[PDB]
Amino acid sequence: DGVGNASGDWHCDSTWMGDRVVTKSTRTWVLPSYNNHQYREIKSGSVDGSNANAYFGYSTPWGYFDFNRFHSHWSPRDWQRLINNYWGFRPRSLRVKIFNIQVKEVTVQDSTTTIANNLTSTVQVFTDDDYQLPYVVGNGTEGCLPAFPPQVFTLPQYGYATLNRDNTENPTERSSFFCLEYFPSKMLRTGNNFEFTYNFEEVPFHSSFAPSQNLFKLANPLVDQYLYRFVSTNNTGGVQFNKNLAGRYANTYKNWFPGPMGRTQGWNLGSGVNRASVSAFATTNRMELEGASYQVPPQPNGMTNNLQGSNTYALENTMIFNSQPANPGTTATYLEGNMLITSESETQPVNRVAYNVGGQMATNNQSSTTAPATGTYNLQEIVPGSVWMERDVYLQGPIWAKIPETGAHFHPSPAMGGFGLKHPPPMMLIKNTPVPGNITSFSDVPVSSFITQYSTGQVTVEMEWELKKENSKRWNPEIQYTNNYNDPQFVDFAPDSTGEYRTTRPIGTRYLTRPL
Amino acid sequence: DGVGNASGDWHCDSTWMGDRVVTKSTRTWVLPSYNNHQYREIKSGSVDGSNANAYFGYSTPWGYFDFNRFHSHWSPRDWQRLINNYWGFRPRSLRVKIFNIQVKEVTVQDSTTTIANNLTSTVQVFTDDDYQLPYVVGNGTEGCLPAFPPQVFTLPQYGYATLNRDNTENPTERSSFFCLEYFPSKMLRTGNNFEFTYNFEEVPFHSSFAPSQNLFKLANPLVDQYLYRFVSTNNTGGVQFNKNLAGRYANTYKNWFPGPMGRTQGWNLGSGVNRASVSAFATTNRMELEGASYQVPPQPNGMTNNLQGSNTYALENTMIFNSQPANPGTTATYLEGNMLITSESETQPVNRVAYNVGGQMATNNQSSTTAPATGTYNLQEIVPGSVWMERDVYLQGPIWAKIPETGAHFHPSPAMGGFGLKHPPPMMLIKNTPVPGNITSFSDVPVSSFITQYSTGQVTVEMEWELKKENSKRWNPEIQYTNNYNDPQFVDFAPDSTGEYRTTRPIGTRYLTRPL
Amino acid sequence: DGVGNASGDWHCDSTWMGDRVVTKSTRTWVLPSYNNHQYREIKSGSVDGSNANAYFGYSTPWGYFDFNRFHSHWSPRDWQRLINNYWGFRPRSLRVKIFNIQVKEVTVQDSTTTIANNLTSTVQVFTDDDYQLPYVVGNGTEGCLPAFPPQVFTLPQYGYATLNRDNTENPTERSSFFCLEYFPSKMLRTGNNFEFTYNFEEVPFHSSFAPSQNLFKLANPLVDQYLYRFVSTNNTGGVQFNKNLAGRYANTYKNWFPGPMGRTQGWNLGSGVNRASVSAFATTNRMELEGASYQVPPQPNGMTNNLQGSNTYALENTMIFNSQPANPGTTATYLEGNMLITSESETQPVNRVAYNVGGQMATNNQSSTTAPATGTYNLQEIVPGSVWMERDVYLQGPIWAKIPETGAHFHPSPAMGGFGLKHPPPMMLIKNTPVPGNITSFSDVPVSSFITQYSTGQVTVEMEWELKKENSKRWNPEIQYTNNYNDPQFVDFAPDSTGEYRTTRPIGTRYLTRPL
Repeated sequence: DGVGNASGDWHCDSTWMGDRVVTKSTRTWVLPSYNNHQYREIKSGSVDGSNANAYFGYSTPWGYFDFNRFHSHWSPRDWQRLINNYWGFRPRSLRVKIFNIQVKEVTVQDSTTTIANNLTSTVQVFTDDDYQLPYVVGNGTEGCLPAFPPQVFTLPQYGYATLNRDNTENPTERSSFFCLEYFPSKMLRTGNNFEFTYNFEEVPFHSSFAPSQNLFKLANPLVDQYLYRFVSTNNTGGVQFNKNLAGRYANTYKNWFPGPMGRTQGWNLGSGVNRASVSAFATTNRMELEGASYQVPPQPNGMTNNLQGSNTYALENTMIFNSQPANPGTTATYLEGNMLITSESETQPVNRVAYNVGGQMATNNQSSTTAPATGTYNLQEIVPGSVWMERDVYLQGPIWAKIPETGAHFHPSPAMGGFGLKHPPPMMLIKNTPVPGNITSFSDVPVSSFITQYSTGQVTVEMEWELKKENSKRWNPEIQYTNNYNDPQFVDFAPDSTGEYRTTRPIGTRYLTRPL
Repeated sequence: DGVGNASGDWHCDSTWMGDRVVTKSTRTWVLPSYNNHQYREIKSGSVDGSNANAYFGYSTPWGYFDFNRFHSHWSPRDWQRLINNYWGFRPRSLRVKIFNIQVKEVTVQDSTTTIANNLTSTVQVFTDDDYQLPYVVGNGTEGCLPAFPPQVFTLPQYGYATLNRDNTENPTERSSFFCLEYFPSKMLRTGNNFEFTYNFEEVPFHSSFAPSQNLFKLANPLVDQYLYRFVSTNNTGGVQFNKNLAGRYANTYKNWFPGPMGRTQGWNLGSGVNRASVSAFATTNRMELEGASYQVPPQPNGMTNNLQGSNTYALENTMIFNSQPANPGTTATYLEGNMLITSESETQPVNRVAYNVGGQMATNNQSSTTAPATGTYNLQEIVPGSVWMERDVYLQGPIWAKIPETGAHFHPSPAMGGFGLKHPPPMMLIKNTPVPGNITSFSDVPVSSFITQYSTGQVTVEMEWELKKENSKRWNPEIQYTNNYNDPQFVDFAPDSTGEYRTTRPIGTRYLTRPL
Repeated sequence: DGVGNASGDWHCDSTWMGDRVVTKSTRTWVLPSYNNHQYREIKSGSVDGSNANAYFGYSTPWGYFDFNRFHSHWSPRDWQRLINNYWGFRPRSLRVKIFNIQVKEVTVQDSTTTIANNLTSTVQVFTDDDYQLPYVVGNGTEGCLPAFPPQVFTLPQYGYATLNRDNTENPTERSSFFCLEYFPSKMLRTGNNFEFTYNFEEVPFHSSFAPSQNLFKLANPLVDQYLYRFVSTNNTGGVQFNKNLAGRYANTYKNWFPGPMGRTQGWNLGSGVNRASVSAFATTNRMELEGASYQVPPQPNGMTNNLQGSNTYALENTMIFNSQPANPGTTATYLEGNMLITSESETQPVNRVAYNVGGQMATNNQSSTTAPATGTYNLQEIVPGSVWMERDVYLQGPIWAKIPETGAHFHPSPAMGGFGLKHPPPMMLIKNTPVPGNITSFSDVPVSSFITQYSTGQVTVEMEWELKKENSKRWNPEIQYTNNYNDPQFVDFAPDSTGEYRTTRPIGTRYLTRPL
């Protein structure tokens, strides 16, 4: 519309209406003119002693809007209301608006650097609706809408890795270059705005409850089974049997089995002792791909990284967040007191402990001359009649991930937790349209000098979430997430004396309980 | 209709119409009177040092029409048009016609053997629509419609193995005998024809594209993750963490995992060195069934048998064709220069290398007195969040396979590649109706002398295929299958000076690329 | 409309719809105020030892939009899709939009030079619909829309040569001066835009296929002709004849002849030896006009500048591009490794080799006392029953050329390749409207001082192309353009580490084959 007329209003709120909740989040963003308006082939050979760090790709002059983290939409109090009252939830729709665009021109005349807004300049915006570009959004990276509403953020630069040759920095003939200008996009001057709507595909509810029963003890403890078990052989070798008694869950016949597991080194936190001076990398779990070895945190779903009351943690099977955002590219050493370390203990009644053996199988054929032998295993995958709980989601964790397009997959549930989608919210890309400097003579060579500038504006994201009601008959009170602190010096989830947002703990989702 | 009137015309063609393509193939066939009009119990004990070669079954006087190979329908040029332009395809319908039947009577009078056509003789034809007979068609056997249209072929004899006892040649009380005359069938004299139509069940498109991205490096290489990792313990044992940086794909948290794998010995081709004088059989991968050991080429889907640029091949995880048809029952030794050896390298960005370890797990519990230990594994099956590409299909490979009827299975994708069907094109059986010789006296004993004869005619198969369009935004050119030869002495996919059809290479399907 | 409202969006895309394809290209342009708002008579005498370099003309303060190069509309991948699947194509319509205009005023106050946009300034635009101005667009000059979308370009200055006297720098009484202000034009301020539509006249499809047969061997090689030939005279002089046999293509009677030819010196590239220290100019092909000698590359259509597999090139009958844009007016020496040298070998089955003799004629009257004599010719023009292929078009080559208006011409097919048009896309001219500086006193003398400024904006061009489908019955696979590189260090047709667009090869159009 015009220079002196706002193109949108500030919407931040949450509205609960029975079985649905609508969250609205608005934030102020800033967008730098990355790579000075050009694409740059980027790459890397081995780094830190691993050719898995090798890659070939491109960086683009584009930035993107990422809102794939629960805290970008949920305030702590709203998150508490959710996890303390519902058995599950799931996203249904999404609406995004970008408005109140302002383009500023920066000039360093004799070192006084003045910032003046350029009224006739534009930004370009488009969404990759058909997923024709590498989808970098569901990979746990930085640059999402901030958790605290007043915080202004910088949009991350869009870049991607394509195929690299023989674990080197070189491309292959199958490496692909994607040109973002080769998509239609809207051009906005200061009076214009941009809007976009989307609907999520049908996905299962996240399970925000914890088993109030152990998978191996579903049988009635007051009744014996009508099934018997082999317990030994007489002095001759004639097999003998005993009836499985009531309560003897060690022997009861079972219908269902725990989820798959892959042993993951257990470490001790707080008041726990560990092997000193160890360098983690060499003994970490790995998976080989294209002739290289990669660490695969947090490991496939199916296990619990820690037992309730225990201080042992299968750290590679854990989601570990920082209690605050850190500078980019830092190599500083962090200790437990600076980290938000999550625990999947709610799942222990059905998910196997990650730092223990999964079980044992028979390793030979017994005979009059050979005693039966057994052997433990450190990994077991999916078997029929298997059941397990997916990783929990957290206020500071990711919401969804794109299921890779290959034509085949099994149980597309994202390892980092959340919702696996075939058609996730599309990439929303934006960039500052280049404005050429004083060019006075012709040349068939592409212009190189550009007036330096950056853009800023607001962004609103509104999401509707469907809720699954709690229909429990438990008589005694349940566990609830509570604001429990002792002799506080500050309020958690609030700005400090300097205005920095403080969050001392990760908030999961499983407080309510349900029997199996 | 009549003796002097043709009962069908020659249809060989292909018609492309947007999202569909219709292929038509006609061929001349010849049918011998197998087993001289009788069923013969067939069997075998151990052979070549393996009781897995033992079997019990029957051979029948029937022949069958098999057209379960891509080249029976696709000409090389049409195959090239397909693989260079589409992201996938799948069969939709099938129509078969058998016509222009001619029955010839052979007589060896004093060794002059004259061939005269018997106008009053018939052939019988029927299709096993309800799958009540052993389905032998999707098992990589010979006798399919020839790839080159002018070639006349012999119909293979129908036979099957039922249950054999304790890996011997003896039957069991559960062994079943199937009598093909116990089905209704059409009888055709020289003026008659036979027609049949069929529709394929809904099946997924074959993926005829290659990942242009590595499964473990989907993250944006310009942005760090907001997740941290355990990297070591201080001189006391207090765990320490580091932020996962941009591009360090060796450490990035991952959402998805590669497909399942089972280590398969890697061998070298061409300019590669191998252990000399080895006898393959003993160290080949195996699976036990009913007290016996079987080789299971080409292994379950999920792996790549070779890396791009590498000359190493997990030969037991490879589809190996001959560059021409060989005589039946040959035991000649073949070298690489006579074989069409396929490579699944297009899948390397998501399928694990078959001749390498899959990865490593933790093998103990670390402690102040014990350093953490890890151990590699040679096989890992399906885990949640797993993704992979099925084996590719080839111009000379099979199209479909029947899913065994057992009431339980997982991801029915045929190991040899193609489409797994519950109700595949039915067996189309045909045989020469017996004509008794000069019988002059009665006997309650079944007649044994029969006028010797064989039949010949044409067969047409028409298939409609649905195509999935390529919707790519890749800027730079893609790889395409091309007729690239240097200083040729002959044209590949053409008859030679003697008329024999020459095919020097296997043509896969994955040339186009798509990001993940 | 207004200052803070965009007047157009970014459209870059391609849409294939059966027999048509629509390409859209948008680019950012910059326009200098050429000649400081005035016309300048320009001229030149002899230069480099040639009075053909003499000319008389004018330079104007106008710039023009040129999009007469295939790569301005086709991306490499789209070009590959075109040439690998169609037998021909042709342009049908064109739509152009100029928008998001920004006019900047430059001021050098004490050497700090500030750039500020002048909101009340205009640019003027008009198209020469009636072709009343010299048409400079179809002459292989620089300044066309860039091949790579993100590249910003400078608009070339409009100028033309009229008639010069006796190969000197002087005008003639017939020399004409054209004043561009003497045309109606639109004036646009920052909120305005300009649009224009055009339809191409009916033109033949470009032939994007290659003959799979030799023009002189169309006869059936298994059958003799019923025509005979004179082969000699007996010892007396009585003529003798022989029947033309099957396959003897050297003697067969022919119905059709190759295209016209004019011998062009052949040079060797790569591993080929050439006469050293030669200065090309003196022995180059020429044509005389108005008392002067001109080089006429790439020579009239009808010949092939090179044979398949041969390293010899009739360089003056070749289109030679640079693998990147070079500065204006450069006199640097370029070697083969920096050039994109094209080859017309696809046409060799019908176009005569340019560096060979065309053939030979009889040069005398034989007699009992004089043996028959023959003589080779170095040039032969059009004869009845002549057939040939026009020059191929290239991704980096021109699309069309204006047919000179003289009232007479033959086969208006542009030597540089492309489409010869009588009414081609009109010249689209634009310039910065002059803004006078501080003038304080009257004078009948035309104002000379002007506020210095330049303009910038976007330009979109959309073209619809009609396609001719490939209807081939060739059995074996065809040749296809493919992204085939060995051990690449960079991706061709992609920006390098510095962002510069790299194109290492010229892509022609003739990959598919058709018989004659």
